[PDB]
Amino acid sequence: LTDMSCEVPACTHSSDFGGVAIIKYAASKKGKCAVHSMTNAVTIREAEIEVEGNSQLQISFSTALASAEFRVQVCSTQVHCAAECHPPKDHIVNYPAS
Amino acid sequence: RGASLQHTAPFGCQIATNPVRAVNCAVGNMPISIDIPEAAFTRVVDAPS
Amino acid sequence: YEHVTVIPNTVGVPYKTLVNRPGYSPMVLEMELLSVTLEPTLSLDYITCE
Amino acid sequence: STNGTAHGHPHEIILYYYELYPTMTVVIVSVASFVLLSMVGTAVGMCVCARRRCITPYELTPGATVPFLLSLLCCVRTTKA
Repeated sequence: LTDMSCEVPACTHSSDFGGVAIIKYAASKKGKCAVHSMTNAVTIREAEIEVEGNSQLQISFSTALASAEFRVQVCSTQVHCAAECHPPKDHIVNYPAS
Repeated sequence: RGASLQHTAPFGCQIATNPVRAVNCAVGNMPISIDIPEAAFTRVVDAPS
Repeated sequence: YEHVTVIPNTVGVPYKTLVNRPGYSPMVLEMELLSVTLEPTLSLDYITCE
Repeated sequence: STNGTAHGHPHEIILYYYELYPTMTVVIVSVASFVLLSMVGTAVGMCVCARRRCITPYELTPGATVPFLLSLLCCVRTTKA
């Protein structure tokens, strides 16, 4: 994986995956790559995705912080994600979270 | 008797009868609450930038 | 989703409001007052005739 | 519930108190007090240092004044008479 950029078009800090992230990349070949957050405050819904070459990927993420600066490890290379998440409409939720 | 309220009232008031009330009258504001169903909402992600 | 808005008491003027539910795409609603009724509480004193 | 807006400036800063809390703000206030004490201690030291400068010139005769004024203030206000 090379040339990586992370854009967050939508984020809402809640118990569920209230954040959407688009990661651009430059892959050597077609294969499966593992997706994992290197930050203990952010959690990714996707465990593994498919890569090819010059393309992009959409991932769902959950966080509690309003200002979230997190590193996403796609395959063996890391990318920095900048997000300014907003508060949710409900104060009390019906499901537990990390 | 002269002209009634229908013709003399300010703010362009229209006077109706049985029951007696004033229709269409500009003055002050008015609050309006709308409870839009979640069936008419679309997630942001499902959209484009 | 409950959307609270305040518009002036002016008939014939269209007013637009932005509905922004967090996590969901914005929605624009156009509201226009067609007519405004003010009914007073009456108490009959008497009636006059010929 | 309780919205922990960001700012701004400060304002929304205290709003966070409600969000994760009991505490938080009190510790920050204590830190601020400590900072004020440091600021006050510095000023007290500075005044003593200003005396240390004014010393010698305290005995004594033609030679500031002049200093003075350049003088921090105190220099000058002995300089008087």
